[PDB]
Amino acid sequence: DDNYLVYTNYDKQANFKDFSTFYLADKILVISDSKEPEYLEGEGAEQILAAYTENMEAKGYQPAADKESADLGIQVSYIASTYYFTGYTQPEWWWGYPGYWGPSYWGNWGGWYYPYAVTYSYSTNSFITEMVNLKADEGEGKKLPVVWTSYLTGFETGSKAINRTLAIEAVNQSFTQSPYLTNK
Ligand SMILES: [Cl-]
Ligand SMILES: [Cl-]
Repeated sequence: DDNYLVYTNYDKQANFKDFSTFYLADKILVISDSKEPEYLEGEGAEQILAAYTENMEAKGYQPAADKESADLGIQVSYIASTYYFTGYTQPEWWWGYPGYWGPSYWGNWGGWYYPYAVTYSYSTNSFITEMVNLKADEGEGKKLPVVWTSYLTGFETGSKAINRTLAIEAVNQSFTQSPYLTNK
């Protein structure tokens, strides 16, 4: 079947009916071989972010006015280089990129909390997406928990595949294989 691979992992204790609204970070972080965070520009990135938006709405979640009022946050990253991951050891290897999303982008949290295992092999031309619980306690030393992660990878590079919107099809697939991710 598909010209890509989609892996999803999630918090089995999370109650996806707890949440009503989400805020999607409105730019896709490029993980590059330099420390300064840069983002994808242009139509493609806009279409990928629109696919997250549409999918969350289909599952019952409304876009929030802002981060402070949202129940759930989503952050999306494109891996263009694995320079920072060589010799990784942490299962969440993306944390090794100096420019990676910080908890403090979202609110008063000082680190991440992963309530489930991830076993993804790093590769470029791939996406890491994390969904965070913004209702979690804030304050000094408090950690921002993730409720869902996806890894979109293994994308074919021949012209027929490039000319299909494969990233969007992979985003759609990540929701299809996450039947629990709904408040309905
Ligand atoms: Cl697990
Ligand atoms: Cl709080």
